[PDB]
Amino acid sequence: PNFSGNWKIIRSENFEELLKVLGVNVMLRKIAVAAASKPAVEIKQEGDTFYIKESTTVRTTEINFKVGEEFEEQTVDGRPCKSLVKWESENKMVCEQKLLKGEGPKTSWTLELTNDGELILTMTADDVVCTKVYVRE
Ligand SMILES: *C/C=C(C)/C=C/C1=C(C)CCCC1(C)C
Repeated sequence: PNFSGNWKIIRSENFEELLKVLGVNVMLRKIAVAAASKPAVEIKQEGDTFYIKESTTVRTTEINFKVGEEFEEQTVDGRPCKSLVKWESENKMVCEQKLLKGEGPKTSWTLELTNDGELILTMTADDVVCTKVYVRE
């Protein structure tokens, strides 16, 4: 399993609802959902080390981490968390996040590489689940 690639989105489910429970206000939400129409996701994996960049017309976000080692990452709405990724299986990693300040929805994300070359991202905020599917460009 090598998650490396330039990935383009082919389906998305429930992203706007995710942002709502994350408390993003309606104005900022409409801006976000519209932009998320044509993102680019770039991943590079070397062993257990990862870099992930996701870009829309309004914003680019970049993160790097190593599976199994704590790191810091913001929630999708910009709140700081301590995160830790583990392999759930050979083709699926799961990130658990703990907010550093205040209280808020419990957040997580997972990334899975299917045998037919799709990348599936799931993002959770409390009970809301968002799913995005990408293929290589
Ligand atoms: C619309 C989807 C996102 C904003 C997801 C961003 C994202 C990735 C594409 C890779 C995993 C981390 C995370 C920042 C959630």
